Amino acid sequence: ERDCRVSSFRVKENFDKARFAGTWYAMAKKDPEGLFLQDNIVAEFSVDENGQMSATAKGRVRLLNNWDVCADMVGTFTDTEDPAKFKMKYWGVASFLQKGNDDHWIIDTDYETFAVQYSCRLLNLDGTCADSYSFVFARDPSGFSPEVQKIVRQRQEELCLARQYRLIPHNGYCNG
Repeated sequence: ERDCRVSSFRVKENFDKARFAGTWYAMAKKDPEGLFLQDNIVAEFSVDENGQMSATAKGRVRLLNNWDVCADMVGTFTDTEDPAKFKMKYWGVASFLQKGNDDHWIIDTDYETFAVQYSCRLLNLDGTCADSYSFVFARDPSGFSPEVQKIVRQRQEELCLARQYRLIPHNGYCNG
């Protein structure tokens, strides 16, 4: 019944870039193929005078060679016809870190407690997502109330990603 085509997923109505600014702690994540960013992920979003949103993030990355490293990442966002859907250009301070461009959609947020983000990197021929990623963020590192958890589970189902997220630990690895 419920549809899994990317094009039918709802996004945050009248998304407010200025109210979304600030620190966000990743509480859970659904990984894409060839995952990057393992844990200890914290993002800081900013909006300039002209309305251009940007963000920085820190997180542990397991190098293919088994070294663990703390990645310092940067992303700039371009607005689209949908205030909640952006195109994100990203790179790291260290040249060996992943660089690219991915869609960045704000599925839902209350601005003060939680946010649900989603990106589909590759579309299947049917319109469904063949490779996606999603982060659940919180304003407080302690988490969300049960009432918010209820809303998050629902959005997760709506993205056809129910049961596919893992909890993200924070142990100060990248200084936290």
